[PDB]
Amino acid sequence: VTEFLKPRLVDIEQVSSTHAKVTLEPLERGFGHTLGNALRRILLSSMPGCAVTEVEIDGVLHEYSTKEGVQEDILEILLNLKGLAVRVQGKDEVILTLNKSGIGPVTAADITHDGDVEIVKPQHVICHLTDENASISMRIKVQRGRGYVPASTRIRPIGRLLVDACYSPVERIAYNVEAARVEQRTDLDKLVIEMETNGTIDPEEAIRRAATILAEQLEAFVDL
Amino acid sequence: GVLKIVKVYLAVKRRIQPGDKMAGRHGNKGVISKINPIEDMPYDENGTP
Amino acid sequence: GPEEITADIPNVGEAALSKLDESGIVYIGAEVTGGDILVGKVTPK
Repeated sequence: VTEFLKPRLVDIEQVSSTHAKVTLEPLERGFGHTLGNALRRILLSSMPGCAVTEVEIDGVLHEYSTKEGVQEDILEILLNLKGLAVRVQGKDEVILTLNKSGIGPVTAADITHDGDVEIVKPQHVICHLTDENASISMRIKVQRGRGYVPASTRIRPIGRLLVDACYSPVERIAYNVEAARVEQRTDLDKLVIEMETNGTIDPEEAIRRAATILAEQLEAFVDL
Repeated sequence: GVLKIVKVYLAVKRRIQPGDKMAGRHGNKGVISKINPIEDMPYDENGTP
Repeated sequence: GPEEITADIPNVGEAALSKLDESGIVYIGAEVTGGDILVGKVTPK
């Protein structure tokens, strides 16, 4: 009485490459819904992402034009590039480069990656070159951000193309509560959090991040 | 009277705002009113909001 | 007399003029905003 069992992270079931599960246990009565809702909101709210921001293709001036040899519009390329997935280790901003020639699709793997920038979906398609002597070169800009940022609201040459930023790994978060199997007690809860991210984040790291975020935010109320 | 004429073409992307008018096919029109963040949206037990 | 589309116009900072070319016509692909200048035209006076 007047004491509450502190939950502990018991297990992380990496059920798939992206789909993952986590278990917290034990949990005093009624706290399951509280913590689950809080963590769901936090995770869906704020997480550091590394979405792409700018593009610079060799032989184009504006996104509304076309390029010979490639069978898709520049807008299509930009749209597809927007859904890219990647992680960066040390720096908060990097410039990737893509060069390609010959006929065929252009996966993400065709990037001249460095040892710090790691693609998560190498097979992600970009565009289909339809002529052997038709090449494309481009410079991609990757920044580290949070949440959403439309290109309209930020802050040079006529070759830079700007996309919209969606720095968020997570896509769907669900959870359940259920009775535990403690040595001897009833109405003791156990929380299971199911998550499905785009694959560029460690679930445990995400949970610790959200928890520290919430605690740091909450610490204002005490000692008014 | 006119010595020469120059024409220029601007391209814009209207995205969306509260106030726009979208509608279903059964004469059930309406005016969009607000853009809630996803976290406030109702969600099923399966996790899809 | 008539008027022309010369790139030079009075009482205007170079900032607005930065986007026009030597002729007095904006470059293709420029990203203009509200209240800009597209073609410089003069008051014959």
